[PDB]
Amino acid sequence: MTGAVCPGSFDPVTLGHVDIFERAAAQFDEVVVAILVNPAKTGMFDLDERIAMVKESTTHLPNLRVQVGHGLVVDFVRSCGMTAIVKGLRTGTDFEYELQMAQMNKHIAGVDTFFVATAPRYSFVSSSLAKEVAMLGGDVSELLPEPVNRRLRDRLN
Amino acid sequence: MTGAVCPGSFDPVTLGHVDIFERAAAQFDEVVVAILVNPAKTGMFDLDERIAMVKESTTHLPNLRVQVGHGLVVDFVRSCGMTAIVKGLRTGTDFEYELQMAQMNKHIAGVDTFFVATAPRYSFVSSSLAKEVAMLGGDVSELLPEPVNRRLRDRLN
Amino acid sequence: MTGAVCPGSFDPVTLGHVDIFERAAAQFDEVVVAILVNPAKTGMFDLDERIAMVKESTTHLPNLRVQVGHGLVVDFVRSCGMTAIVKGLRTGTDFEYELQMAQMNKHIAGVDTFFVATAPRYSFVSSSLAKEVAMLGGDVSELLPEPVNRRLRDRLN
Amino acid sequence: MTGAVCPGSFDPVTLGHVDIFERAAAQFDEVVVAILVNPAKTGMFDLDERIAMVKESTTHLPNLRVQVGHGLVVDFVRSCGMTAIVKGLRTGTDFEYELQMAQMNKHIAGVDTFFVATAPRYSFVSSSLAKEVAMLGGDVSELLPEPVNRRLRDRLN
Amino acid sequence: MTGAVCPGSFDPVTLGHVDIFERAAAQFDEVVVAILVNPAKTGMFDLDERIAMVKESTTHLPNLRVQVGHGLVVDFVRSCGMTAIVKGLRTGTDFEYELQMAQMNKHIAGVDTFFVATAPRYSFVSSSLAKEVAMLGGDVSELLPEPVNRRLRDRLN
Amino acid sequence: MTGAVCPGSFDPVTLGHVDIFERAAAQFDEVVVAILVNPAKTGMFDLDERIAMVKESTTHLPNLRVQVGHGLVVDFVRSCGMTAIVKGLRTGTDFEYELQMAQMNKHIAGVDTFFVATAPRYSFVSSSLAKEVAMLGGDVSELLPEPVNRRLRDRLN
Ligand SMILES: CC(C)(COP(=O)(O)OP(=O)(O)OC[C@H]1O[C@@H](n2cnc3c(N)ncnc32)[C@H](O)[C@@H]1O)[C@@H](O)C(=O)NCCC(=O)NCCS
Ligand SMILES: CC(C)(COP(=O)(O)OP(=O)(O)OC[C@H]1O[C@@H](n2cnc3c(N)ncnc32)[C@H](O)[C@@H]1O)[C@@H](O)C(=O)NCCC(=O)NCCS
Ligand SMILES: CC(C)(COP(=O)(O)OP(=O)(O)OC[C@H]1O[C@@H](n2cnc3c(N)ncnc32)[C@H](O)[C@@H]1O)[C@@H](O)C(=O)NCCC(=O)NCCS
Ligand SMILES: CC(C)(COP(=O)(O)OP(=O)(O)OC[C@H]1O[C@@H](n2cnc3c(N)ncnc32)[C@H](O)[C@@H]1O)[C@@H](O)C(=O)NCCC(=O)NCCS
Ligand SMILES: CC(C)(COP(=O)(O)OP(=O)(O)OC[C@H]1O[C@@H](n2cnc3c(N)ncnc32)[C@H](O)[C@@H]1O)[C@@H](O)C(=O)NCCC(=O)NCCS
Ligand SMILES: CC(C)(COP(=O)(O)OP(=O)(O)OC[C@H]1O[C@@H](n2cnc3c(N)ncnc32)[C@H](O)[C@@H]1O)[C@@H](O)C(=O)NCCC(=O)NCCS
Repeated sequence: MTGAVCPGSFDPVTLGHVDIFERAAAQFDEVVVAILVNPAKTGMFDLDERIAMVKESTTHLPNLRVQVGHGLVVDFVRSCGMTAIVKGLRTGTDFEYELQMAQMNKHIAGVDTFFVATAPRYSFVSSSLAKEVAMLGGDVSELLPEPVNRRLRDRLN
Repeated sequence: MTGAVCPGSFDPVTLGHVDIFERAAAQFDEVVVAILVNPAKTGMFDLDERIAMVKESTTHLPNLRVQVGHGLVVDFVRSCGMTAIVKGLRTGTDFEYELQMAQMNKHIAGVDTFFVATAPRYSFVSSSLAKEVAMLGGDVSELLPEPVNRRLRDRLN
Repeated sequence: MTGAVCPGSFDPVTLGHVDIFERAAAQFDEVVVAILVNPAKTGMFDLDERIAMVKESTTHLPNLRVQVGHGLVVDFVRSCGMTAIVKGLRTGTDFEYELQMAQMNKHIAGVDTFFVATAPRYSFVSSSLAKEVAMLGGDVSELLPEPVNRRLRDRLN
Repeated sequence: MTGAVCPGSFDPVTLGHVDIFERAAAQFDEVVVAILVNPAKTGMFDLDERIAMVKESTTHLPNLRVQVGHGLVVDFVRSCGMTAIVKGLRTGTDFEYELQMAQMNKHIAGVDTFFVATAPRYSFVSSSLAKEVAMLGGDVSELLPEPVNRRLRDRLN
Repeated sequence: MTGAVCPGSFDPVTLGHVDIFERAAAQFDEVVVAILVNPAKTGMFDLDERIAMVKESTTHLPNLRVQVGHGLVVDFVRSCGMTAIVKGLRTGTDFEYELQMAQMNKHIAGVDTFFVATAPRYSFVSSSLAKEVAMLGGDVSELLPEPVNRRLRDRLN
Repeated sequence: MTGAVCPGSFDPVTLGHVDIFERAAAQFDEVVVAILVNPAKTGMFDLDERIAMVKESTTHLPNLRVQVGHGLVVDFVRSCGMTAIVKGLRTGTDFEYELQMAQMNKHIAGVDTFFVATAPRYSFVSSSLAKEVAMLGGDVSELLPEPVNRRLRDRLN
């Protein structure tokens, strides 16, 4: 029973994220997408919306489930009966930041992190940039799953 | 039957490498260490020696096997009935180099690459630097498995 | 009619910025400096002041004009009848950030971005650091155009 | 008469290179592709072949010409009556290397360098990696212009 | 009378910081740890607490003293009768940020900066990450001096 | 008796190198420039020439001496009765490479490394690039000490 957790805010989930989910689901018997919500409430979509968008965008991955994460990600990972986190990397700068978190996570809980390199076509896709461009009237529909596009179009209509 | 290939020259295998092997073996049902030898013959240890050093240093990993790699790593991976490569990363510079190879490997064969961050204590360990220091009389025994230390000490004696 | 837009907050414009303007003006028939103001109002100089400082510091560039930017930079670029943005880069870290924006801008509007490497002597010059040092009593007059120096000295007097 | 030189070994030219040529040709009245050949003779294709491959792959760019470069690139640029070099960048590591060359080129001859960010889909494409994979039997035909593919297939047949 | 200033917020001081202090104290006749407090008051420990934690964690360094810093660090350095700042670096990204500050500091006051590379075992240790993990119930006691651990345990008890 | 060793090939010494020497000599009671020669004999200037160029370019630094280095730099450092190496850094990429060497040097001999950031004006200066440009007829005289310029001009005359 090999398993990985894919943690993130997913606000909203992008096609870059879905790519990572697919790639994790191909290599681990079970994948859990863990949505870690910002407490301060500064995000675009609420938690219920973020969950629905991930679920709606991952109906083709039978071995993937979606859950809200609470506390340290390592504690969530251990509560799933797993010892691996899977995350995507776009750049060397991303790597150096994630490296610190991964080494810390291994230190405190013995939980390992496996990184996958972004698909080339989604290298520039982030939730933040997608939101920024969307908020200014730009068309980012090709970078996001249709379930997200539907919701985005409803907010600007 | 989840499985990963850990490719490299391993000339010689270091404790950084063994760390990666252990971490891969913890998350995949099967791990294959693939030794890719330089054709030009520029290395310190011959292929037979490199194989023995890896085998001798991995007797504690029952689900790991060691094999000589030939051709494209993706072809070797596919010949193992696998679709994943696992490699370690120390720095952002490493990442940008490996990113290119990973995206190329995915393009040509659909084989994915999972990276793990170096253990902090082995961040500066490479086969090349270990060899360079050893060749100049420095003591690198704490950075290498005893099976490698034994062989290194025999070459300088 | 080759043309480029040089976008930024320019708060205030520095000699690093003016260097980029000069270099853009040398290679494109027309250059438009686009001042994109922060809506939240968190900047040191107001928009009118920023415009005046850029204009006053660029009187030697006949093919350059200064305009306030609104909305997506790509929309502004297209409204100028142009398809190129020109920006300066100081470091690899800068590059990886700007790379994302450039690829996004190309995706959404087909607008390209041309980067120029900082002049060595201005490599450490940013508006932010200049302001931080100025606010603490440091002398940054050699890093800024005289029109900016005049205004800075008036705020601290 | 705005103009840029796009220098490189182009051994062979890739679709990443052609992308840069197209993007340069869109912004400058004239583009000159300068093929700088390695004297030591270590390349895959000879100079005549490299020229033909670039020419054959750029028949859609009326304002682009192809020439063999000799000496310092800045001297070649000046001999074209130009003051700009255009090059592509894939990563921050690329940038830091090219930054040194650009600042040196500006110092010695006042020739400026404009960089463009790689198209996402060609981020992992290099002549070197394409050749390495091709030499090992991998299929890189989707990364190279047909005129290059034709010649590559003839060498391995 | 060679001397260096080691500036920072030290909120709280970590074993990574203490490592730097020890290494500076080994090479300079005098070391001054300068605590620069955030005016906005956003930190975990107050200034008095930060001073005490540094002092309590450095009782083994006879040539080190601890002082609160005010204004530009270069002005503080000069007020100590010194011309050197010493700081630790973990990553290339850290370096590019610190490089800007160091060049600025040299420009405005002729004060130089000497960097030391992190000890491998503390590469992932930062005050910020330690605090974040501590706030979520994680155990970071092995990354911090006992005087800090005592105070941390008192806040969560 | 604080002291540092500044190791390198210095082939030839540049104004960037001399800048580092001056900055080291300002902070340490004694500085030793250690010339480590390539055994394979691939350099431009012989060892005697490199020594003379460094000596001739450092007559203004009374506390600096020049010596040929043999073996591991850490062994040379210890033979000087010192425990510090001083080196310059230009970029984050430089840092990640030097970081490995510094951590290795500390591991094997307890010798520490202090890095200084390049002066902005010499950021693009390296011995290698200076030689490459010089060999092609470019003028690099403003990047090198006059004692080096004299010798360079004699080789091309
Ligand atoms: C929530 C965490 C993981 C941060 O998540 P983050 O906001 O970075 O996720 P985000 O939704 O932005 O993206 C998720 C992941 O997708 C990756 N990604 C995004 N876009 C792409 C793309 N186009 N291609 C590949 N990967 C991508 C990102 O690199 C990231 O790794 C972190 O805050 C956390 O662990 N919080 C819990 C508390 C904790 O454990 N703290 C201790 C940390 S040591
Ligand atoms: C053999 C390959 C993989 C290169 O291997 P390389 O020489 O880099 O392996 P090396 O033994 O140096 O190290 C192996 C791996 O261990 C990692 N590593 C080394 N030290 C450490 C450490 N201390 N911590 C973590 N990871 C580490 C390295 O990052 C590397 O990823 C490559 O040449 C290859 O794939 N060859 C086959 C032909 C091919 O497929 N070519 C097409 C490539 S797209
Ligand atoms: C305003 C934008 C461009 C950001 O500008 P920014 O604040 O980075 O500009 P700033 O004034 O800080 O600097 C402007 C440029 O000068 C460059 N620069 C600064 N100092 C130097 C120097 N010494 N040498 C060379 N270049 C320099 C910077 O790298 C930057 O590229 C961005 O927010 C934007 O595009 N906003 C509009 C909305 C939009 O289009 N969003 C979608 C983005 S995909
Ligand atoms: C020939 C020069 C320019 C080096 O060329 P190089 O071999 O790097 O070119 P190469 O063919 O590898 O690639 C050419 C350019 O295409 C870019 N590129 C390659 N692939 C891609 C891609 N997928 N996307 C975007 N850009 C790309 C590269 O970044 C490079 O900038 C250099 O050696 C030179 O200038 N020689 C002349 C002597 C000289 O002037 N020396 C002084 C230098 S200061
Ligand atoms: C206070 C300053 C120095 C910033 O300090 P900062 O908050 O980065 O310090 P912090 O406590 O985070 O860490 C201090 C130093 O320790 C280093 N460090 C932290 N952890 C580690 C580790 N594990 N290993 C090695 N080094 C480490 C950091 O890289 C940093 O260099 C800066 O804001 C400042 O100079 N303020 C005064 C005003 C001023 O001079 N402004 C002009 C700047 S040009
Ligand atoms: C000789 C060593 C130090 C490598 O030296 P290198 O060739 O990098 O020196 P080089 O002359 O190229 O430059 C010397 C230093 O000057 C710095 N530098 C160069 N130009 C500049 C500049 N413009 N500004 C600032 N610094 C600069 C470089 O970053 C380098 O740090 C290394 O090979 C060595 O230590 N050899 C001995 C054997 C050994 O100890 N091996 C074990 C290593 S762990």
